[PDB]
Amino acid sequence: GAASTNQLQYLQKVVLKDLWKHSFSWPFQRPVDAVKLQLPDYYTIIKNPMDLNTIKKRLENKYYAKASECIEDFNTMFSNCYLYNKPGDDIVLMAQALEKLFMQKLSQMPQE
Ligand SMILES: CC[C@@H]1C(=O)N(C)c2cnc(Nc3ccc(C(=O)N[C@H]4CC[C@H](N5CCN(CC6CC6)CC5)CC4)cc3OC)nc2N1C(C)C
Ligand SMILES: [Cl-]
Repeated sequence: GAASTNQLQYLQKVVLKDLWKHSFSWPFQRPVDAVKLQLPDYYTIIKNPMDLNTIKKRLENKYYAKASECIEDFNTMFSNCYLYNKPGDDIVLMAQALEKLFMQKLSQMPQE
């Protein structure tokens, strides 16, 4: 159908799916469980938490009106990781590799 429809479909069927399949996706597949991970300060520091499963559900639920809103959530997920953690941390390296894949898939976003 319309370009906007193809774009949101692309984000769900290709971008989200390929990120999930990537070996470094596992920390981003669920919301941070602060009790489990022993991180009382996580939701003190991160006020706009985001994860791939939340994105998945929103795409399934037709929550986003346009592709840009979904891309915002992906970017928020990466930004959260960069903000909370420190340079050189393994989690940051992982996020950077995942983000690179994200950018590559974005570069092929249909416009017609
Ligand atoms: C949230 C910040 C950042 C981030 O930005 N995102 C997005 C993120 C997302 N997801 C994860 N995943 C996990 C990270 C870690 C674990 C783990 O087992 N951690 C264990 C560390 C040792 C703890 N000890 C404490 C005292 N011990 C002693 C016993 C005798 C009392 C026994 C148990 C138990 C918990 C599991 C994960 O998933 C299952 N990490 C993330 N990070 C990491 C840098 C923490
Ligand atoms: Cl794994």
